[PDB]
Amino acid sequence: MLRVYHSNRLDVLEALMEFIVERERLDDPFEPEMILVQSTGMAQWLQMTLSQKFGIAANIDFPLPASFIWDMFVRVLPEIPKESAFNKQSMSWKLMTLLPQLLEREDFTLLRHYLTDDSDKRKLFQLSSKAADLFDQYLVYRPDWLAQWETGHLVEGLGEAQAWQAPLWKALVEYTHQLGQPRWHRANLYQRFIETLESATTCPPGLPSRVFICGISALPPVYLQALQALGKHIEIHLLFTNPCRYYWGDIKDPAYLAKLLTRQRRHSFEDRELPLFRDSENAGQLFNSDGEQDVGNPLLASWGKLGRDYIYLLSDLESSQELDAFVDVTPDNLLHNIQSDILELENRAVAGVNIEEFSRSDNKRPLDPLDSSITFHVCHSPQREVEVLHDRLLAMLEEDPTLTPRDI
Amino acid sequence: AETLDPLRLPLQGERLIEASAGTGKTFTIAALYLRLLLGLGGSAAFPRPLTVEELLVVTFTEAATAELRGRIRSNIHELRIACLRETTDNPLYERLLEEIDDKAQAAQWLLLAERQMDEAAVFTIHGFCQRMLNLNAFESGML
Amino acid sequence: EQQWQAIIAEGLGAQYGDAVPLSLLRDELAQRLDQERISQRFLAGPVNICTLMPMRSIPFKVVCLLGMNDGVYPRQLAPLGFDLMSQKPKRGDRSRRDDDRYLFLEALISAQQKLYISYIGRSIQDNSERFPSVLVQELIDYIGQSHYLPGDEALNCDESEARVKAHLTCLHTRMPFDPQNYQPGERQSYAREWLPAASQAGKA
Amino acid sequence: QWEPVLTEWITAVLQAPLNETGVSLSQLSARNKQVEMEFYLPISEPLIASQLDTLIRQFDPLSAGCPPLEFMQVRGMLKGFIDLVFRHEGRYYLLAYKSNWLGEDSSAYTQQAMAAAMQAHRYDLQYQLYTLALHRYLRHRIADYDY
Amino acid sequence: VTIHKSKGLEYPLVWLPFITNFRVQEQAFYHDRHSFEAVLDLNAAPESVDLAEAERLAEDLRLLYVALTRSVWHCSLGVAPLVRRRGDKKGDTDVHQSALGRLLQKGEPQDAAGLRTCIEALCDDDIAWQTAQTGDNQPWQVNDVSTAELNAKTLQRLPGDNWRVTSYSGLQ
Amino acid sequence: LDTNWRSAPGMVNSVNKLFSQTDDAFMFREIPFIPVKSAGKNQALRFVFKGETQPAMKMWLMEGESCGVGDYQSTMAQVCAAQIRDWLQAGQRGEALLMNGDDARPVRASDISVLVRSRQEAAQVRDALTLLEIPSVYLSNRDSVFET
Repeated sequence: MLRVYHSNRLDVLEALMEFIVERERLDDPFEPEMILVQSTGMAQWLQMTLSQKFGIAANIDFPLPASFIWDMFVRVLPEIPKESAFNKQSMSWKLMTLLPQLLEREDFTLLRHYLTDDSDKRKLFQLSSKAADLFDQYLVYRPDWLAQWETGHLVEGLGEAQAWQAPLWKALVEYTHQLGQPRWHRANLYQRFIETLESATTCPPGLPSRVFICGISALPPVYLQALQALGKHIEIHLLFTNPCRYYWGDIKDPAYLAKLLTRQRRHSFEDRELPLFRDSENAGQLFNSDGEQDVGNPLLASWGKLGRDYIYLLSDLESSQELDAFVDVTPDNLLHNIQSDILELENRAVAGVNIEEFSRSDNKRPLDPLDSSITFHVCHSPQREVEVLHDRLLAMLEEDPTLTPRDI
Repeated sequence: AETLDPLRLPLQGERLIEASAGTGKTFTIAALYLRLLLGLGGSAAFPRPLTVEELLVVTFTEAATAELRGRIRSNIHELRIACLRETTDNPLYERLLEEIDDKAQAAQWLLLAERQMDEAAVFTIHGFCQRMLNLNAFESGML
Repeated sequence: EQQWQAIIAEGLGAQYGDAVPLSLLRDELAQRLDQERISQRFLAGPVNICTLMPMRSIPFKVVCLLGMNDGVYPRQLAPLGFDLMSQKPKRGDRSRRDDDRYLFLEALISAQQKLYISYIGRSIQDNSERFPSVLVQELIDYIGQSHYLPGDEALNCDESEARVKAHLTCLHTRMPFDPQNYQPGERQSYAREWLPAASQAGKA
Repeated sequence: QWEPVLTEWITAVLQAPLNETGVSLSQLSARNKQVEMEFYLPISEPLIASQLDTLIRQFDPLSAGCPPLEFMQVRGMLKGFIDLVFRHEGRYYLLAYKSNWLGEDSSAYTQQAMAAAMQAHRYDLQYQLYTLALHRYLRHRIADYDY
Repeated sequence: VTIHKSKGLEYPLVWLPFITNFRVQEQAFYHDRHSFEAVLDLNAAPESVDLAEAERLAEDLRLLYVALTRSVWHCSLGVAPLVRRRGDKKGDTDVHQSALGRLLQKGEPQDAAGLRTCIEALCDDDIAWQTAQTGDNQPWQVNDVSTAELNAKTLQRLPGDNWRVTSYSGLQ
Repeated sequence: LDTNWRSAPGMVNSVNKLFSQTDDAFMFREIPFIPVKSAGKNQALRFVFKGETQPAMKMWLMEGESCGVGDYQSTMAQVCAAQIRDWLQAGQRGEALLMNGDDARPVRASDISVLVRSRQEAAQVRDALTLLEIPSVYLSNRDSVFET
């Protein structure tokens, strides 16, 4: 069972992780606890909060999502090396050898005009590094393109660069077939990894008891389709921070809108069913013809496109369990007003479409002049900017008696 | 020579605008930017409306490009407000509002322009040349 | 030695047979030696000074933002031109512009008590107006269209928006020894070393 | 040239058992071993050296000499990196590595010289914090835990 | 502010004391009147010198227009019978070799009295002239005023307690 | 663009009178000059003195038959400094004003600007203006701070 934990802030997710660890203890003490993070400061803050909550924080592994996915590839499917043969530097050094061999082809006349003018083996290495970075991005994000390029068939609807990218990739796959290096990579393995977990009867050995995903707000659909097959057997708790409590993503089809309407979240402690949309009868009028929801808040619609795609990718999972733990914020300050307008998904920006809305101004929210929550400062130089910032931080430390510089 | 109207300029082929000293050149550039964004002019209009990432503005001085980008952003916000309210205090903005028949689609296009103003193609000469050399490096032969 | 042997091992893992020039290895070593970044003192207890890192949102009481002028933020990375992911975008695609906008959204949400935003508004060279980023401009537009001051209860919509945006904007002085900073009121400078210089009570 | 002496020195270290019953390192499986355990230890009280060194000297027998170090009041988190933790016959054990050893060349490294090195390098506080971290980890992980 | 640095700016009152000062270009680097390409003549041919001096005079006229069109309320010009030639009294002045004298004297070589009559010919309500009088009475008046009282804030307590995340090496 | 929104109509008429004396005043056939039109909202801009309304363009003709370069520069710098100190002396008493319709504004030190071409005559203007206790800034100063 894959559990999804929607929350407004990260302290509620840390308390939920504390309740999950204190509720279910690990049967193997030396088994490391996999918590997936993106940066080192996120893992450091998670270690500090778990040490402050439990009294200790040890044997907690913080790998990359790609490293954890390759480790699960090694543990589930055998005959796989510990390191991937298809890396950025390895594909760059392979393509630096393969690109002069492919200059005789007719499809590589553009690279021949780019390379054979003047080359002291500098443009070739930069081209190989950029093409290896693009091939790594194709290994992460676009496995069907590489799967069709390995056969030799083109994809309809792409650009002109595929005309030099399709024979370059396939001759790479033969090249590692020519050497002693293994064949397997990230693209061709994920489908067999998904199929071998659904087709299996018992759980494979070597898998961890529970995996946490905290601080990660962006994942490819390939990684989510692998993690769904992992969550079918082993309980994986997903901690995702979303600023809005309602549904603020996109839609695919009207047959998918009813499937999203049938799915309802439930609270962790209150245990009450809560719907996604604020209005169920008017939920069809919010989405456009292409499938984009007309969000009333312009800041959430203009800034959080990555989270808008990520909540649509999370809602697309079939066996996902969605739990919502949102702590409401009382709108008293300006910053709390902004956070309440984002969380409650309402539009407080008064346009003034009529003359009665344009003449009166008391229909907006009152802002006290002593409210120093959100301030905008205009500076003249980078020295004077942080010189003003130091004085303002000293004023904030003098105004609040209980204020830690670690919290700044 | 002929006089220049910002709402009657045919945006086809090559046109040469001679803006004298002291004239509102920075206002005329923003007016033509709004004209290219909304697709106005009728018979002398563009065949299709263009986005923010397709309008190229070339000015040599970098502070002039920053001031022009800020003025174009302010004009986009003012025209979005005047299109949402169907009224304005400027006569050129009044003729701009009178030239369009639809109000919701123009307001949505101006909102998308306000959201995509960060990715605007308002560069200098050498900046645009460096961007074209780095983007299409195959035909040029640039590192 | 470790970086040089790592470069040679990554080259020999592909079994490179042709000759390799010296300048390419020199540029590769210069790129690899400056690739490292340190984050050991990120949350040691002193106040954190760091750049915006993607997919990292931590709740704090006071969140300050520097360099929010236009051109600097959001950090724009031009595409390669021959990449096929930029031509046909999908759902799970990631770009640096959307990552920076989501980082600004996470910085707005993650602020608990106080949010500070500072940008270069006036040029130090020619005293030219430097416009801020589009995110901060949309933020102050939403503030001016969603809030009003109690002094002007019902005056106008645009005038109240301009009055709110002028009340929030604190245009600081160009020099630290200016006496406007030491004027008693809402803001006052904490620099005791520049107090007799700003008071103008010294001998020539 | 150091390699054929290095491999036989490594096998001579691994063949030597380090336990009160005589358990070697080759009897530890991969599930039992845990290398480089990183821990964070919280402390909310102001860490006074005078109130801590007397409590250490009350129980630790190696604190007969070793005049106390001077450090400021530390309130917050403490980082630590244990080298090896391994279980055997239902009993946990901690193992650390020290490898400087510049001043000895003969067989004089007896228990007295090692105790003098522990008192000089002040590894007693590190070992006591390691025991506290392992006690808190075994209390948090295994329910109904006895030290 | 120089003439090149005043392009696009705005000033209420503008004074141009050295608008009659000109410079003669010596090198022969011009542009063709048909192909519109840069022609550099390394030989000392007088035709190339005249064709470069024509472009120099056009650049001086453009500088004159740029310097004149920045004033809003009032502009003042300094006109004088400047002679670039080393002769003291030759009967002719070189103001026609400048940008202002090409518009005042209508592109004709004249004298100081001829330049004065060309100035006095185009007299309207907006265009006037006066003589240059050398004299000084008093420099200025400061009119100073007393500065307002001010003080600096003092931090009452410590900014933060001794919070640090250390290791064993930090405690040794 | 026919309309001019910056300057007063007197300065616009002075420019259209000076540059349209002959045909092709810029001496090139492909650069034509046209009479520009002033703005309707700025038609009441008047720089008034204590005596009467000062005209737009005032060509200060230096008296003499033939003069040098440095003496002419020094005399015109002294005349410009005298005009600056006269506009600042009468400007602080409410005599010399900038009037837009009924609105009036006193002339401060930032209003008067001297347009030079080189650095030598700029330093000459700065010295001849600081001789009469008038501080002046140089916007076109591109000198390095490491050379002082």
